[PDB]
Amino acid sequence: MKTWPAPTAPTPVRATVTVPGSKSQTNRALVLAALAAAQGRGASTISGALRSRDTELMLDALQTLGLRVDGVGSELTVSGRIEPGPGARVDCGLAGTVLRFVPPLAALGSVPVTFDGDQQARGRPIAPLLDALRELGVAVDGTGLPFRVRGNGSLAGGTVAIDASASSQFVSGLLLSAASFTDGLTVQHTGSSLPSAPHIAMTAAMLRQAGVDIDDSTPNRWQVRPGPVAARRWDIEPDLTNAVAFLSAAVVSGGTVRITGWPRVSVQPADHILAILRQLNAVVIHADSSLEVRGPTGYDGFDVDLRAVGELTPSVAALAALASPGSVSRLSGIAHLRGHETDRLAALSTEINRLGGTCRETPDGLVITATPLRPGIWRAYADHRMAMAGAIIGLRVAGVEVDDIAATTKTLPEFPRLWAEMVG
Ligand SMILES: C[C@](O[C@@H]1CC(C(=O)O)=C[C@@H](OP(=O)(O)O)[C@H]1O)(OP(=O)(O)O)C(=O)O
Repeated sequence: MKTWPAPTAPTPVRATVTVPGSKSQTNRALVLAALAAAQGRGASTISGALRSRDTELMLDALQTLGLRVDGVGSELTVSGRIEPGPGARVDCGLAGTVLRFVPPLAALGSVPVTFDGDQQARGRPIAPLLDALRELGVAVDGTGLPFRVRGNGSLAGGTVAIDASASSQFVSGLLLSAASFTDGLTVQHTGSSLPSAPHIAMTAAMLRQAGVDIDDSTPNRWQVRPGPVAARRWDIEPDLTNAVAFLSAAVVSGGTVRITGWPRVSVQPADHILAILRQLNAVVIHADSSLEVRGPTGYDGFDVDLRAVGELTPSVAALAALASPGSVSRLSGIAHLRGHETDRLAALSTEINRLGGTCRETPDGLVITATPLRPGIWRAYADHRMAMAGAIIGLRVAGVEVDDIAATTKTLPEFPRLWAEMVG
C-alpha cells in the first residue's frame, strides 16, 4: 500500500468545510428504526445518514437479522422484521457500536446468530455485556469473539448490574433494546469511572424522541419501561468529532476554518468541544449556521480532562505536540482508551516519539512536551483517528506520511479529498 503525504501549511489555512453525518447518531437511529419495524410499526427513514464502513457494518448487521435497509446516498429506509435465517452471522468489523448494540436485538430472534469481527476487534472489551445478557434470560455461547446469541423470540428483561468502566456502549446497547423486553429493564453501573457520559446521554435523548420512557435521574442508574418504539424520520447532524480534525488546522496554522451546518443545540458534546478549543486561545464564533474558528498566532502547553470526550484524544495530542517549543501538556481521564480500536495511548506515544517528539504514557493519559519534530511514517493501526492525527501533524512538519489513510473510511471515506480541498 502506498503512503499518503500530509500536505504542509506554510501559511495560515483558510477554508469552509462540510463534514458528513455523525457516526454515533446514525448507528443509534438504525437500531431504533429496526426495533420499530420488528414491533410492527412500519418503515423509518434516516436523512443525512453517514455512509462509512461503520454504518455499513451496522446496516448489513440488521440485514443479517432479517431486516431490509435501502438507500443509495445519505437517505436510508429501514423496514421488515427480525427473523434470522439458518447460519446467520454478523460481521462486526472494528465497529464497537455493532459489537455492542446488536447482540441484544438478536435476542428477539428465535434462531441462532454468531458474532465475528476483524482479528484486531477480538482484543476489545465485550465479556461484561455478554454476562448481563445471560443474567437476563439469553443463552450466549462464548465470552468473546466469536460468540453466539441463541435467542428464543423474545426477552424478559428485569434488573441487571454491570461494570461498564471499560466502555459506555455496554450501557447504550442494553438501553437501546430495553423497550422490547417484557419487563423493560433497570441497569445499574457498579463502581466508578464511567467514561463518555455524553454518549449514554445521546442514547437517552434519542430513546425519548422515539417515545420511549427512560429514567436517568440517578447517576449510574437507568430505568426503561417496556413500550412502543416509534417509527419516525431521523435527521442526522454533522459529526462533531471529525469536525475537530479540520478545526485543528485553523488552530495550528493561525488560520480560519468554518464548518457548515453546525447545530446550535446538538445530541453531541458540542459544549465540551468548543471549550477545549478556547483553552488554546482560538476565537470561536457561531455564524451563518456555520461555526468559525480563528487560531491564535501561537499557543502554549495545556492540561485537559478528556474523560467525557475520549475520542478527541488523537487530535488533541497532535495539538499538544505542536505547541510552542518546550511546552508541557497533560491529557487525563482516558485509561479506557487502552481498549479502543487500537490501544490509543500506546500508539500515540509510539508515533509521536518516532517523529522525534516527547510523549509519555501515564496511568490515565499522556504527558507531551513540545519539541522539534522531523519527517517520518505515521502509522494508523487501522484506526481512522490515528490517521487524521497524522494529517494534523503534517500541516506543520514537512516529510510526514500516513501509512494507511484509507483507515479513515471507518467514519469519513472522503477525508483525503476534503482535506486536500481545505489546505488546497
Ligand atoms: C471509539 C469510537 O467512538 C465512541 C462512540 C460511542 C457511541 O456509543 O457511539 C461511545 C464511546 O465509546 P467508549 O465509551 O467505549 O469510549 C465513543 O468513544 O468508535 P467505536 O464505535 O468503534 O468504539 C470512535 O469514534 O473513536
